Amino acid sequence: TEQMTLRGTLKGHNGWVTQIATTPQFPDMILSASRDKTIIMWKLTRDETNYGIPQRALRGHSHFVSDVVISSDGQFALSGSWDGTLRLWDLTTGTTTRRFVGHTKDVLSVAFSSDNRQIVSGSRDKTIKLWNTLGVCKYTVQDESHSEWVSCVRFSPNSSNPIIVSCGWDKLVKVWNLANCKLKTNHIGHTGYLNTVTVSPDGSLCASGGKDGQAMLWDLNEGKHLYTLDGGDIINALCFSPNRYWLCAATGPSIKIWDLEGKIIVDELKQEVISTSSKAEPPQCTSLAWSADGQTLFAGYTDNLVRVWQVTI
Amino acid sequence: PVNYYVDTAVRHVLLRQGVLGIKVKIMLPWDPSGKIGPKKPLPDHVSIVEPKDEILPTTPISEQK
Repeated sequence: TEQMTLRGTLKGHNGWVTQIATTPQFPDMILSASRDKTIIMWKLTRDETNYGIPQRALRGHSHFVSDVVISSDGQFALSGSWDGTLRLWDLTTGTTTRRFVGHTKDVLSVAFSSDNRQIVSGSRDKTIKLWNTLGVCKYTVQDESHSEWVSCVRFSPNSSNPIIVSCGWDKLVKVWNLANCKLKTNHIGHTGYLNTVTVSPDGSLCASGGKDGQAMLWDLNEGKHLYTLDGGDIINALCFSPNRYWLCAATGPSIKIWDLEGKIIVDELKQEVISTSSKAEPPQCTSLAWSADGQTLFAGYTDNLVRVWQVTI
Repeated sequence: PVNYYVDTAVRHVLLRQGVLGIKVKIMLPWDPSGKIGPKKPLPDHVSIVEPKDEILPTTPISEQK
């Protein structure tokens, strides 16, 4: 039966792992961000003595790098940072193409479109904003926006239509359609602020979570509240699987991998159980991302490590 | 704060027997706003200016716009 083994663990950070992402073009790369103010591009050897080595280290920020995302070609990479700026990397030696100037506060969330021509940003400005790849502002959203910090935005894969998700700490999830830039809907739910949201690879769903730590499911186009599940104390990051209908929820002491059909927990990932006391005996898990193979998944922790796992039958 | 939030004056006044010294020291009150003249923070104990809001009535629903 499909179950999990502890694969290995990476090392090479002085700051807490904030995000991880992986391009399906090169699954032999993997990319990471951290509060050591650098994004590290790795070189994955599949030896079990290690599991990878840092290849290069991209440098140049004056505050944390919150979120990071790959290009659809894997030849570019983009970052959002708490210095209020973004950078557009050339992941071959270094040498930033462009830095995006204009925010008054942190840039928390960021995402990179499928056509590689639209780039969004969530900010503690309380503004979602759109960005040309030339590094200028196609649009700015300041009407019908969140009344609190913007937690996470997403581009939605679709048949062709433009839809983007937005969720803030005002305990609401707003869906936006481009070329009118209007509220498609407002979804109400979750007591306490929202941390994260993520969209299905098919794109008709929004799995949302927050302080509540409950996983509520919404319909993108039907606009209906499907159901709610108790996901534990707090869920900081979510990521669907590419080759299954699972959903992997990142809670503090454990990662909870959920089968969706039927609705049940498959397993709970436990890491090293080393004796420590008392407020967070293991480090909290904060980010996670699947590989495109779907065999292996990765995790971000606050001990500066990325723990690897692998599915075993 | 002594440079901002107080003004001080000295004036000598004569009489038929010697001199008398007058001194007046007065403390400026503005902290909410305006002119703006003296700066908005409080001088001696620098206070934390604290607004308040706190409500929730949320329940799950979908409301289309």
